[PDB]
Amino acid sequence: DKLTLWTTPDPSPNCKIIEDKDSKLTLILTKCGSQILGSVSLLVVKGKFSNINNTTNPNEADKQITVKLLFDANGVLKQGSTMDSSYWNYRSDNSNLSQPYKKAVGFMPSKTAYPKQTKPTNKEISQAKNKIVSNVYLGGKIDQPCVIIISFNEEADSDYSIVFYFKWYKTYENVQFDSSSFNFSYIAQE
Amino acid sequence: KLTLWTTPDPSPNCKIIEDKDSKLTLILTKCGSQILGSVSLLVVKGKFSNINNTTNPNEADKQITVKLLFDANGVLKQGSTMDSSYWNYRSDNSNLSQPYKKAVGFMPSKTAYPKQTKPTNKEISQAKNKIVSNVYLGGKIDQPCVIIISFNEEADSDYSIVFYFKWYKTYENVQFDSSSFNFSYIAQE
Amino acid sequence: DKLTLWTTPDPSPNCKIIEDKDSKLTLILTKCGSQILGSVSLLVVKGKFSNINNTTNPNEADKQITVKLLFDANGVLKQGSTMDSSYWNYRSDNSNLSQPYKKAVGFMPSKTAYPKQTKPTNKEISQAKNKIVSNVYLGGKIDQPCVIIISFNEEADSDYSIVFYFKWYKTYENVQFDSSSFNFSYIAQE
Repeated sequence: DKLTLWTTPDPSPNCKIIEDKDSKLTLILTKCGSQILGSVSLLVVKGKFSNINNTTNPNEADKQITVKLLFDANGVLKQGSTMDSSYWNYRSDNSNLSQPYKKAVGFMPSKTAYPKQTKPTNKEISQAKNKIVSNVYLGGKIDQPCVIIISFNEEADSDYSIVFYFKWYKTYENVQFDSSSFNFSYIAQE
Repeated sequence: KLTLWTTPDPSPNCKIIEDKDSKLTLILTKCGSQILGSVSLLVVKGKFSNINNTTNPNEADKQITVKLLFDANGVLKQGSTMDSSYWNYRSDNSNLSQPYKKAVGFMPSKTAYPKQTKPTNKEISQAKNKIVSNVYLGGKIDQPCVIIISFNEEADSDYSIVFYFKWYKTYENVQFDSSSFNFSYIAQE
Repeated sequence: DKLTLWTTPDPSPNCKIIEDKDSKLTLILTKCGSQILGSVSLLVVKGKFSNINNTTNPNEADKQITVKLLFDANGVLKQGSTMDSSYWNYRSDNSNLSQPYKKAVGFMPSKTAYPKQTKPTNKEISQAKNKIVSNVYLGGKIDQPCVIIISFNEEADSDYSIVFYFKWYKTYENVQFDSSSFNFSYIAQE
């Protein structure tokens, strides 16, 4: 079938913000022909970001988290991605031999919608179209906003990329990084 | 693919304060492992049909909760805010007057959105079963209202979808009429 | 195949805000049965909005953009739409400009979800449900917000319409109108 590429709904820790498996990234990608429908949430279970305190840790580095998914020409997740390979595969509809996927180019962000940028800016080429910008809410609390920026194909060192950038502006005291669910879509490569 | 909905223009089908005082337009479409949803709420009778927070300034006068409660078969339970008058599958090639096993495919996943026990465990998310954003009353940018959609957090039901609307501004003669809000969630199967 | 109607993912200039072909609208509409899944972004490549300066150009008309898509009873784009029809077509295995489509009623916003309003507004009839109201971010920068209002079927002289209204409040100084990607959905006519 191959219409869902995901972490499953409840992965074990599968993401390295600071240390291996310090966080759980839940990511579902569903193919609806020419668009991928996504939903992402991030829970930090260990380390400074599992109990944010920006009085104790007041630097810019203490107020953001970047999760990078890097893919090769076959749409396979590359080593060096923030998310590890423990939970990343097609949803199975039958229980016959389980193998890592070899091809998911149909799940990749379009290279023509979201080309790689060169650093001489030109007014003819968008700098925004490959970004989705909004807020998520830590603990699902309205008074704990966190900006999310999802960027497509902006990593120079991979064929495709999906990057989730989380940055908060408020000084949080003893707040676990735990983002409310964020729904999004993008144009598929094929 | 398959759609469970109120239709696009239900008659009043919701009880905020009194029977059929409001119209909830709710469309759920199954797309693989996800449900794609859109919701809007119009209050046609009662205090919330003409919000006036000078006359009604209490906290209870500045929020609306719409609860959809479902049983183990994905059937809408009577105590839901929305009544069963407009809640059925979109007419296909074939017709059918009841939902049951097919309804569980529209329910929010219990694995994605598990119930929480006593004092919460820091290894289990509190946030992932919530979508938090803004809608705009009358579709007017200067009339924001927070929306929080919560999945499966109602203790006495197998599944739930709850739409919480809460505003901070003091609205004067503003009908509760929310701009359309799009969302998605992980399906039970 | 007839599940995606789009601008192509990388359109040449296709929009007249002020002058012919001053802007590139990227718009993808994908049919998922009863709902259309959309994503929109707008880059202005010529004219004042290609380098917004609201100190130089301080008036209300200098702080908003309207893109109108007007459709006939067949779902075909009408003359007087902001966008050109040449590259507005179904996605197929043919990636080149081709014969215009004849019918796309299945992509049109529902007349029952989004009826035209009669002059006496009525508390029984929603004024909001045919609108999606949010923010997009110029250049993908959280400090450059822009309101977006998408309105369905509100243009009096057309069978269907999708209108994208962009309006900003900040005094931008030398900021290209370049909107971050905005994801939305609406109820299909059939």
